[PDB]
Amino acid sequence: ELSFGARAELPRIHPVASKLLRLMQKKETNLCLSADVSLARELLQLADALGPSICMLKTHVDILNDFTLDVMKELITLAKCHEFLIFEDRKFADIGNTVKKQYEGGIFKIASWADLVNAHVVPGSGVVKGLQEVGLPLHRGCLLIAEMSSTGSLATGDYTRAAVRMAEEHSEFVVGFISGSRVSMKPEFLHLTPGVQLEAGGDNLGQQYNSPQEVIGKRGSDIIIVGRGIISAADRLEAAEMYRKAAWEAYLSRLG
Amino acid sequence: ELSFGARAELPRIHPVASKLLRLMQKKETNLCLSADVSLARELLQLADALGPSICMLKTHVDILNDFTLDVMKELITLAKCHEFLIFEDRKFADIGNTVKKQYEGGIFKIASWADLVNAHVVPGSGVVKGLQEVGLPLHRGCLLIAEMSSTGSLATGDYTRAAVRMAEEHSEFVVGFISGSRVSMKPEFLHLTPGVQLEAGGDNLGQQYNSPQEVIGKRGSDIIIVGRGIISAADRLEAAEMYRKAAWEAYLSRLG
Ligand SMILES: O=C(O)c1cc(=O)[nH]c(=O)n1[C@@H]1O[C@H](COP(=O)(O)O)[C@@H](O)[C@H]1O
Ligand SMILES: O=C(O)c1cc(=O)[nH]c(=O)n1[C@@H]1O[C@H](COP(=O)(O)O)[C@@H](O)[C@H]1O
Repeated sequence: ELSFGARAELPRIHPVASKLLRLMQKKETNLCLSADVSLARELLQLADALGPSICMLKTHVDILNDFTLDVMKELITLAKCHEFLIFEDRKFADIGNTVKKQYEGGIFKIASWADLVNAHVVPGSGVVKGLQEVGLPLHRGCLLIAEMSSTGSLATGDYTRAAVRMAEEHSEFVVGFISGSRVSMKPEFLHLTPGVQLEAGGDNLGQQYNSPQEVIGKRGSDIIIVGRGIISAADRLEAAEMYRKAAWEAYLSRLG
Repeated sequence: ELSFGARAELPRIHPVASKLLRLMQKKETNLCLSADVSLARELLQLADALGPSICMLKTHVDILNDFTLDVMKELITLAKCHEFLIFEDRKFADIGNTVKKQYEGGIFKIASWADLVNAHVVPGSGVVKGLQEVGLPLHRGCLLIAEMSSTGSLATGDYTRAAVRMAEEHSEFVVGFISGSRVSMKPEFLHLTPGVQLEAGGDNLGQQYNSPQEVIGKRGSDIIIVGRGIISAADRLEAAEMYRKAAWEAYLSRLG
């Protein structure tokens, strides 16, 4: 098993994965903030204050009541200043011809500002081929959704294996997974795990939580994605630091 | 087998399904236009000219370069005038807590103008529960994606059966399917089938085509969804009429 810093140098590493792994090692963070807010001002204030604590800020641009491309410009300024990637959690899941347009165009122009996006594998590999036609020229990366945190998820068994094959066959663009665990044995791929809180529980709409120690330490994932565990806390900076320290020590203890 | 007009009166019919089935029978159309354009002016000119020929206009609001809520007000005026449903093909596919916000809020406010949306079933039934908490109060309907037209689709076998169960267990909100065929034996549910052209072929990104006669007549679906077969034609009105007559006759001939 290699450190994040050594994985950043692997022969087959994608440039976006390398950039991420280098700043994870530099900053001692494997925390992705899920910035699940409706106000641009709150998004930017969280990005600025928590930027030093995170390797990545995950957006849902389509829930931002006051989205503009200028808001995204300000988010990029903060991402460059504090050194984190921007991940738009759009979950592309249509035919290749459609997702190419959804990624490049419309009002969001996601590819213009998102380092990373993700896709469901259920439509077959055309979803990746469509995205990669926009994303490769724009030097972007993609994550494939191999496992899901929600109750009744059908992303199990052969489905998860199909996601890993699709990633490993599109390594020029696919840099890793949304998963609950290590699903690829190839260290070039990132594993990002949502459904994370320090305490046991869930929500009223099928979300299930596991701890940073469980998903990084026992299940072998790389990065925790945390929304409400941070966003609903009074002091979001201290909450981010709690999650960062938990995920980082779980990673170190797996390394030995 | 019942006519569209008789299905509109079934005891367990959803009001949105009933409205659709009545206008299908009245207008002799089971064609859904896939309005896959980037200009509001082209969207509205297609909606006005093709409105009489269609039961439904399917949008991808996120590929419109000049989206505003006032464009959607103008589309509703045309939908009311010509009598067709608006279906936003958003393919919700996240945890319930997230999709509720993606459906109601952000820039698009999809639930405010879309009669129908659709969802992938891969996250489990929380995706439907989250949507239905916005959609039920707003008297909307939802389609579940049981089968997909694209090469390598994983929406087969047990996955398709899971989509049908999830629909039949959420009948207060789910009114049917995106599918390639009849997948439910319950006549209250609508089957809408994309991947339709008169000629054999596909696209360069995994789209596969079947004819209206195949999907309505042999495979037992209700509605054809047609994009490029109409949109790329010179005379989009005549193309819509050719698809409408094909789908309608295939429906009549299965009815006997
Ligand atoms: O792609 C994701 O990040 C995602 C996948 C998944 O399996 N589960 C999951 O919860 N998510 C997202 O991660 C975040 C979870 O947030 P919290 O439950 O508030 O921590 C939400 O924004 C979800 O949309
Ligand atoms: O949900 C859909 O309508 C959809 C599902 C599917 O399995 N296949 C599919 O092609 N679609 C959509 O239907 C349209 C097909 O357009 P054409 O290939 O141009 O006729 C596109 O807008 C797709 O996003």
